[PDB]
Amino acid sequence: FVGKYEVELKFRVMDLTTLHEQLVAQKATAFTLNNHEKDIYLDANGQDLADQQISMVLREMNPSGIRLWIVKGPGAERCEASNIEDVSKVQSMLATLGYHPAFTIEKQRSIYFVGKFHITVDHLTGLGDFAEIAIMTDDATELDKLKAECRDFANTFGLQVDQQEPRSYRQLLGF
Amino acid sequence: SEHFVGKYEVELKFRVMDLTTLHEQLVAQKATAFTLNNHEKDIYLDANGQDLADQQISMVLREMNPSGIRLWIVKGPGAERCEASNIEDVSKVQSMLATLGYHPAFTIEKQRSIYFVGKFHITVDHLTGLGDFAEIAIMTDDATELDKLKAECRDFANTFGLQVDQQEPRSYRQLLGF
Repeated sequence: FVGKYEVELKFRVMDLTTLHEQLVAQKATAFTLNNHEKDIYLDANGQDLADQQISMVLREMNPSGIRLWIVKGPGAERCEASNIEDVSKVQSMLATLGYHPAFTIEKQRSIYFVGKFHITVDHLTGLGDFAEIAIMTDDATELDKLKAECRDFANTFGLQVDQQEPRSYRQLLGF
Repeated sequence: SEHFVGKYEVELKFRVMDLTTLHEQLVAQKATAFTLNNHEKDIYLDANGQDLADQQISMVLREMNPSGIRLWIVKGPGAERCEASNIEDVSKVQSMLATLGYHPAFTIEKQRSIYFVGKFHITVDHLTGLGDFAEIAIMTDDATELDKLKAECRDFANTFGLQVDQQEPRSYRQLLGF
């Protein structure tokens, strides 16, 4: 986290033993490990933000205790977040503005770093094991170049186009 | 600097032209000077033709210097409703709010001092056009005790020499015409 823009590639994980072998070998640093994460998705009037390709999430990470208010979009390559003190409080603030819980997504999540690359290891119940590879930038001009780098890095990680999942978590759940 | 908050804020505002009793009372009760003489910049955000204002809602990004207090505030609808959150990065939250449709509508600047006597927040304000004001407020998570907390505020105000004579119930935005 530090960058308005990002490219991300998301992948199904068939084998977590080999993933964790790449993480040791790449000398990734562990940010957070096996957190329970709860994402409250919020929207006005059924679908006001959904319709502009924006998602707004109130996210809590347990046991790390990270609390984030996140605006994703418009589209796939835009995302900004703020660290918040109190999820219940920001929720009520946004409710006053007319944003109400649309649905929730829960997951288990670990976050690793390899230089500028974030590796996120996800497990959802209704779906399975995922990895997400992402780089962020504040430079709008570099975004197109980050696409090639993110692809090259993922391949290095043994996570190739054949195992790619281009559907978001909210799409995979019909939300 | 972090400020600790609530859901409702019961508040009485007064125009003041000397602060003798108020100063004497702060000293006598050994008031906590939370921060004194801060420059405070309030960026009021709104959508479209003033959609928030049209709901009796104000939404503010507040910075205070030198304390470095940074707050995201939703005021209303109306009267006693007020919720606030410490934020780390004003430009970030401003950028996120813009993606939602909220954009700066106007700014209000003030000099502000903040004191605590127990649950009472004492605020002393100077605004360029308007003059000097003092507010006594209490916050609460209890909607049912509002009028009782009004009487408590009134009693306190009077002990501080702030008389009903001087009361200014209009908000700063209302006094400026914004």
